[PDB]
Amino acid sequence: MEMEKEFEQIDKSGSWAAIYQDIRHEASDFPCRVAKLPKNKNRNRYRDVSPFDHSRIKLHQEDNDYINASLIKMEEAQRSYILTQGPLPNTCGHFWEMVWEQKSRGVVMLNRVMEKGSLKCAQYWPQKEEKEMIFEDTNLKLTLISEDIKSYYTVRQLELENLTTQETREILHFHYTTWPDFGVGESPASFLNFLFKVRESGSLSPEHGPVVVHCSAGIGRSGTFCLADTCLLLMDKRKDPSSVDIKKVLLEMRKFRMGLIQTADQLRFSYLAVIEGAKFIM
Ligand SMILES: O=C(O)C(=O)Nc1sc2c(c1C(=O)O)CCNC2
Ligand SMILES: [Cl-]
Ligand SMILES: [Cl-]
Ligand SMILES: [Cl-]
Ligand SMILES: [Cl-]
Ligand SMILES: [Cl-]
Repeated sequence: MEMEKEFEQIDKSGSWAAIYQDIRHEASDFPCRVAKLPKNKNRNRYRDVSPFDHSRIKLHQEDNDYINASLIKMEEAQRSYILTQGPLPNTCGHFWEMVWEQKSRGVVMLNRVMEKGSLKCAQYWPQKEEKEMIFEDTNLKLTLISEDIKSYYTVRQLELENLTTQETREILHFHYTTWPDFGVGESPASFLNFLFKVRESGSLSPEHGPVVVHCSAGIGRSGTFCLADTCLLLMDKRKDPSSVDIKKVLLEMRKFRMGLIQTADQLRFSYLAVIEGAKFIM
């Protein structure tokens, strides 16, 4: 609406880089003391991407509670997300332990395991039904039950079993497999359709623990996904639906995890997605 004209003004004035750098400058700065402890060095994929102490997810088993993951609690929009890095070969057990302990129903993956020939995320789920994964450190078993592969994303039904209690849970794995190789997409259509499929699944509902969202570092594409989702919620909730200020929402989110949205293009793409998505919900 008005937001759509604000978008055009930024585009003609070429102000995207300027707006994005204002966000980085105004962003919250809270301590990440635990993330930076010597014993956690090999639980961080990127030394420059750490959870704040105040919002980090704590693992419940006995020896080291640390995982590189943040609870993002959007109060007005009434939605919570856990944003986390793509797990490492040694933190896959921690990752599924977090999913169990936080009672998550869905996992949203926004990257491929390898991109431009670099390892961005461990193969943390089973690719074959008959080859289940056992995480001996956290005593969990994970089985591929079935998968629905579409052109722009794949949804997998996973069975997560607490080998301690033999309780099992169905986890939905929403894998957006087609984020553009460089930059962002020309159109937000495919990303928006993926978002709506996650919503339709029930994985985001408050009856469940927060959805777990990750990319490689858990801040760039992950930030895009949560920012768009939250802004679209706010546009549907408010009686003044164009009072939604995307920059303000992003700064609110950045109180809970650093660095959400990593490029001016991703900020532009987020605006595009919220604009076109708000029209879809109409
Ligand atoms: O996957 C994403 O969208 C994301 O946040 N990626 C990020 S953020 C980020 C890095 C990466 C990476 O993948 O190399 C490396 C250096 N520090 C910041
Ligand atoms: Cl230490
Ligand atoms: Cl992959
Ligand atoms: Cl929803
Ligand atoms: Cl706002
Ligand atoms: Cl940043």
